[PDB]
Amino acid sequence: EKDDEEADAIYAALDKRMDERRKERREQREKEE
RNA sequence: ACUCUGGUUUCUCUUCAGAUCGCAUAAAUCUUUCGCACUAAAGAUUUCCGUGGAGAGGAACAACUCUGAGUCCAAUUUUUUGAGGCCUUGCUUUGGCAAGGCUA
Repeated sequence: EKDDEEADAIYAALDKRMDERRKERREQREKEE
């Protein structure tokens, strides 16, 4: 629903914001590995 | 001994950090090693708990402590005198200079 979609968008934003802590280095190591 | 900065606290955001970033210490994955892997070691990666530095924004009271900067000597030894006057020579830039001999 509208509220549900807004909620999951917010929660996905929260999760990617948290993963932003080491996003660059983690993604670089994963690409290299 | 006179004047001008810088404050401190709190909330949020951005970046860097192999520094005991943390006077503490988890978990997962992959590889290797031997056992035969909670009762086991090594290497690497990741995620978590949560930090310091710098920068930026917000808002609460202290504003010159501190960090800075701009702002009493006459008696030997130094700055309260042994100073000035005469004579010769080389050259006179004819003002006298240089050296020596003097008198005080």
